[PDB]
Amino acid sequence: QANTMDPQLRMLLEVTYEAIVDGGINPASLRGTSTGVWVGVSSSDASEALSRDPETLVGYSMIGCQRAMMANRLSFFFDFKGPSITIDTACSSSLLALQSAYQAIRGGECSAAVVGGLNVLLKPNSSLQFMKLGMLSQDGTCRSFDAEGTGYCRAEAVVAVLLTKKSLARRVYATILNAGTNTDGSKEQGVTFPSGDVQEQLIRSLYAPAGPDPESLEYIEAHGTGTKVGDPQELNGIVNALCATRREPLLIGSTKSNMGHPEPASGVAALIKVLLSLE
Amino acid sequence: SQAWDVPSAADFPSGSSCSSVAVYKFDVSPESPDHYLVDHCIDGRVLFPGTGYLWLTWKTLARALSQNLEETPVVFEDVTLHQATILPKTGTVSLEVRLLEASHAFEVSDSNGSLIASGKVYQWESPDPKLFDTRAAVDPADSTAEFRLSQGDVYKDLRLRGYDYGPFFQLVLESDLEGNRGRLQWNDSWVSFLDAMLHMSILAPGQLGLYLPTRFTSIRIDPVTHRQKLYTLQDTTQAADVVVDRNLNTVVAGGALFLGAHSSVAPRRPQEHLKPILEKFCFTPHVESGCLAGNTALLSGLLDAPALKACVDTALENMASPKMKVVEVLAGDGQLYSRIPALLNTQPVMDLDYTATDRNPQALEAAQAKLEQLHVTQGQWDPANPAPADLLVCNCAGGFLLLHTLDQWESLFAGASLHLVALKRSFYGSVLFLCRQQTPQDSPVFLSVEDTSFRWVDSLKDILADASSRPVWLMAVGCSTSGVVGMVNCLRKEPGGHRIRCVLVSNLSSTSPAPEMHPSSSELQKVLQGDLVMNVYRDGAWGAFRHFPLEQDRPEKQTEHAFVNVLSRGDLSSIRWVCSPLHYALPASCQDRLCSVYYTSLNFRDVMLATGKLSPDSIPGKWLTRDCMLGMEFSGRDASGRRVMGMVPAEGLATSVLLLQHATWEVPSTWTLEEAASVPIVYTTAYYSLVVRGRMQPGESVLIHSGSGGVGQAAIAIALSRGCRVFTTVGSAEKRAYLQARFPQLDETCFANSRDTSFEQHVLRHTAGKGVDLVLNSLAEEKLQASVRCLAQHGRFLEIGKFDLSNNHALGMAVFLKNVTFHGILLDSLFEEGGATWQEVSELLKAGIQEGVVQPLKCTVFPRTKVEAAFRYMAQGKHIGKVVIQVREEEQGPAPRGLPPIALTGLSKTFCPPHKSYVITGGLGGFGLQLAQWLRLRGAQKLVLTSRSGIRTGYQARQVREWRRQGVQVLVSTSNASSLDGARSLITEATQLGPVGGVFNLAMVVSKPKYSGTANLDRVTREACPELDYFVIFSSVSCGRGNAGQANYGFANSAMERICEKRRHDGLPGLAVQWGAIGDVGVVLENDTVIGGTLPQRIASCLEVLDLFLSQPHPVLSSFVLAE
Amino acid sequence: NSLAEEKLQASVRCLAQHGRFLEIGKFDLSNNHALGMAVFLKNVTFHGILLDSLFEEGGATWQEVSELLK
Amino acid sequence: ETPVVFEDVTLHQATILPKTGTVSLEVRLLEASHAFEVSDSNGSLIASGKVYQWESPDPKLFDTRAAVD
Repeated sequence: QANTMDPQLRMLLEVTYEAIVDGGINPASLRGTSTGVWVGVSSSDASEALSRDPETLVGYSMIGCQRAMMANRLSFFFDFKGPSITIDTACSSSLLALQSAYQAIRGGECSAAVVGGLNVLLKPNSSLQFMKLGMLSQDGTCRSFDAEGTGYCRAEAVVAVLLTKKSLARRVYATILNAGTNTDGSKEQGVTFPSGDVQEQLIRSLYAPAGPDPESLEYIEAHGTGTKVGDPQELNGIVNALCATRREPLLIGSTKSNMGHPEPASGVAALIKVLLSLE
Repeated sequence: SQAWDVPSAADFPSGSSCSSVAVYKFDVSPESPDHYLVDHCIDGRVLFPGTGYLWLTWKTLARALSQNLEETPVVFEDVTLHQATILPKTGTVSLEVRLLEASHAFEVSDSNGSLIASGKVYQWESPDPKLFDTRAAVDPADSTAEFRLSQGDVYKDLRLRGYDYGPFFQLVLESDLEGNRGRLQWNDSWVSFLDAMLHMSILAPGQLGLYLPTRFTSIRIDPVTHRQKLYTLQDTTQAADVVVDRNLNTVVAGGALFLGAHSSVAPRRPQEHLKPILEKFCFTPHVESGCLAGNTALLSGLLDAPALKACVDTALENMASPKMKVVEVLAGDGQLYSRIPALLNTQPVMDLDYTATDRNPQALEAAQAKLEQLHVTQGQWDPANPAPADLLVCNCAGGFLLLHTLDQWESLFAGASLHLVALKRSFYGSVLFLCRQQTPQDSPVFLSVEDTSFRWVDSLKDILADASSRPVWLMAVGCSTSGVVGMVNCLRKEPGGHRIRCVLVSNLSSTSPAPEMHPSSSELQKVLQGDLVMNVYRDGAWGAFRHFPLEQDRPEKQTEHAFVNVLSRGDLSSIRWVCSPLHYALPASCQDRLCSVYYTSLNFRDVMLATGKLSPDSIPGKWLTRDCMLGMEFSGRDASGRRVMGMVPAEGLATSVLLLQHATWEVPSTWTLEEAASVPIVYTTAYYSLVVRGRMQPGESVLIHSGSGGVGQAAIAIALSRGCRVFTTVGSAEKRAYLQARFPQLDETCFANSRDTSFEQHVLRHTAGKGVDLVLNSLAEEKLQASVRCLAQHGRFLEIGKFDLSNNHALGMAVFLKNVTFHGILLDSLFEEGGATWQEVSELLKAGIQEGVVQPLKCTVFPRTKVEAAFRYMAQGKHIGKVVIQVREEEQGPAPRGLPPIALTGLSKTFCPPHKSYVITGGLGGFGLQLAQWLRLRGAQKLVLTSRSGIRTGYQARQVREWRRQGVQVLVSTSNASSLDGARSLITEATQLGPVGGVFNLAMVVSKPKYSGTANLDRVTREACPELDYFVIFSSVSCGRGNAGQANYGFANSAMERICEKRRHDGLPGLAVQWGAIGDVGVVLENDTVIGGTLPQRIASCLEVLDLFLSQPHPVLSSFVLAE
Repeated sequence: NSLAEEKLQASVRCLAQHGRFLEIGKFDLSNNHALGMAVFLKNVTFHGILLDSLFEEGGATWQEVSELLK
Repeated sequence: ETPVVFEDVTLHQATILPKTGTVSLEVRLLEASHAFEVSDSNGSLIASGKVYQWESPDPKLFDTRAAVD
């Protein structure tokens, strides 16, 4: 029943253990909790692979591949009796999972959560679709910000973080001050077009009058895809919202340049780069 | 630790839908559901069932059909299997099946895109159940007698031939002796059921050797009727009836019937990790002086020839347990750490603690690369005494001490209270000293053992209560055949007598003038002081019985008679001079036809066979042994002194040869015996082809390929004589040359190429697109296909070459509208079987010769030595005419009536004169029956097999029943040899069939079959067997190193081992063989076990080991295989 | 033989060694069907037979055929 | 890039394109047998033979010479 498990889920079950104990908590202390699990997953490739040969491939591969299991089976083994959920929003996802959990904790529901992001690149057909939409970089690289930006360069990762209420954390990397999401309305320029005018809005909703002082920002981690169209749209609306202030406000950067756009994992993969450096 | 299944690159869709290609991946590790496949073991490899490809393909069909297997009654046609697949113990192998749904074709590829299998498959639309009818001759009132073959009897005879079928595949339950009827077990697996059907086909009587499938012509399965045909035994298991009809070549079983399932020979691949240990069993004195002095040949300071082990041995069985802690001082220089870890590892009951200690850490450095592999505990030590304990060894170049320097020595041992156990004095001043330092003795018990009654046995079973009677000594003064030596080895390590210090003393004077055996006096103590476990005495030397390795050289002989045959199909480094069966005997009957060779010539087949490009399956004639099969042309002189030239169905490459009336001709006063030795095959082949079969008439046109060649030149000559248009093709510029010179009537229009298809063009030009009248093809694939096209209307295709035929290639059936006729031409098919048609061919030679038409071809002449080379030369098409081997400088000028003096280095192979009779007691026994078979093959016509009840098994009935149909004279006897009156009855029984030349004692139950029988037969054989060639007896290493629970089996054996050494001394044949575990059908299986720290010798190995032994000097020899 | 496909194929199999296949029928020939080239090891010989090919080409071979009738 | 070779190709029926609508033709390829075969929508036999990559493409084959003016 293991050889018919999607490797994401395999190494998810490991990292989220590696993660809980990372924060000085013995996993077992959480057994039976109202603790929950949110997973940002966009690509379940392994799932289709073991679903073709209708004499070869067995029936319990689906207990090990069906997207819902990316969380349901993490909830299962750790005994987390709180919300178990997978979200798909393309590249966003994992970050929006981390948003979704924070909110659940914030308002009662949970005392802690598993936020996970997963993306594994198995079928080439996937990339082939991307390339035909031009978003893949032939150069094979993420020129974060630079002008030589063709497209992005897909990369994989399983990442997970443990949220919790402070009155329960044996270790704190950082505190979440705010988070929210919106959705690029209907742009005239097509669906793939990043609306910086909308991203600009989202960044305001969470600062100035309704949250922290735009002046306290030391560093902002960008999506930083490396799109000839994306990059500018984003960084523009950034300053167009965060910059009525002195000094060299936000030193900016992208992990996606270091390693590649981990797609739906992107959000939490990035967070990790951040927390890592902070320490 | 464990790494898991990562869906791969190539695992997701990569083109579009195709209800018509499938890849199947097969895992054979014990976990896999397809582990059942490991039971299709063959010759030691796990090969994917030929039958399996059919299953795969069949599955594949129903897939494409949206249906399941049980709904798709399938039909196959012309299926061919090309290579088979060798499943590795682990990992996966992939097999793809592709399906041409309109062509009905199919084809199976492997991961490497190789051709595995191909044919036609489709849904059978009108499945007629009357095809699988299982009806009989009539009512057989024949059960409780009958004789059938038991599931065991079957896969036994198979695993003999090479088929190591495992449990999941042993589905033949029962079977008619002839292999025509039976019962196959259902397994809920078609792969198995089908392959079992094949089993049955393979199971003809008299059919030998290893055979896989290769072609089916028309398989036809209908699972609908297969359900109905099936039934349930009382076993609760399932099965159905199977029938074989080799007149119709169809096998039918339940709901599947094969039609035309040809299979074919494969080569057995010796696995050289099962190479048995061959030791001799000479007596060895403790007083060997002047040793060596024969070695024509540092090498001089280092004396590792046999007499090292000679004492290491003595020392080794002189402790209770097969565990010996050995050590060695001064180790880095006098290097004993390289030898004895080999001398002990030789025996199958070793437990070695070796210690290599040198004064410095320095000399123990070339040893880290050695002591590592040898597993030797190293250290530091200097000859001044202090010791940081079974034997110690040392090279100066109450346990044991071996030493080696280069009288004064013998008093340096008197001081340390040592007794010189052994002394080996070399001719060059190299002497070996073994030393045992003795701990005071106890109550020395003494029991003699000469009395037939075995009274001493309740006497020795009493000496087992005695707590610690350290010296317990067995002996025998009477019987020169006491079997103590063997008895001992058995008790010397049986629980009760472990530390018993079981010693022995024996009297085996071999000549009548050689007495000297008196106890209680002087020498009783000389041998008690040495304390040696084993003390024997022959004509004056005090030594024990030692096992030395064998001298190894495949025994040669000085023969006037020998022939040559590749010792292994495919490789010419094992081409050798084989003793010819005329060297063993020549009955007046075959005798007038005898004839001595001066020249023998290679022909193409001699080559292609010694290669392995052409199977022995495509050779006409029915063959005893498909072995010796090389050589068909020769020249010399018959017993008339006369001067001849001729052909021979096989074994032509030889000193001497038996003519064939209808294919020997007189060689003309004007022809060197050399030139003569090239003519027969070639022109015979030419005329059979052009004249007799193609009916070539004058002024017709003919395309003769490779006129450069031998057959070519002849073909050309003949076609010129009836003056036709010649078109020859040729590989080399220089070959155009030769031909042009030799045949002057040739234009340049006559020549095209052969490296090529070009010749079709060339022949179509100067033919005016008309084509040629006859083509004499001996050419490849695309090239044959192209020769067919040079066919003029009404013309004839003469097909010599056999490659394309052999592979059932396809022929474009519309060439037949040109009113063409296509000729398959194998002169082999005539020739031996010397019919009218052949006599016609011969008289075209006779005539052709007397009209100059036929002429000698250029010869490239190799000496009788460089024979190998002669092959590689003809291998490379780099010749013009015949390649010939000279065996006798021909007799010169003035008319020489000769008498030849040929001495030849000929390797020994045992052969049976066909007038002699051979006797095997315990002859219907698993192993006996095989020696019976093996004897026959080596030519035996007269067998006397002995058993107690007579023939009781089906598998016994079968062998004997057949051998009689093959015309072997076989007498099953109920006579026992342990009674002189019975023994005389037996040897007499045999004498009726003809002079007794062989007596093999295999009967076993204890010391009446073995000892008393052996004894009697020795006598009777002496009295009245003046033509006895062999006298053999089967021992067992039970007598060797010893078995716990067979001290009675032990005595009896060692006994025969004496009477053999008797006959040897007396100039007679004699030979006891100490077998390890005997395999395929011995008392063991009735093959992966470990009895006595060994391995069951596969009888096949045994039989060829016997070859070797049967032609040896020494009386007693051991053969067993090592465990680990 | 003057017979269909599988049936011709099957007639080829009734060939004894050294035997001869007399091929009259033209269907299988006409469609360049395949012939199992290993029937030729039986030292068999295979005959394409169209009497048409002689007939008006009133050759020697044909005069022989006529005098077997006479 | 694929200098091809055919062998023994046979055409069996031919295909009658209708003034309108579409007709389908499938080609299947036995890569070890070098065989091939063309089916139509109705699973009928259209064409069959051998095809493969020509390894030593010898240009002297397409010489348009011969010496008769």
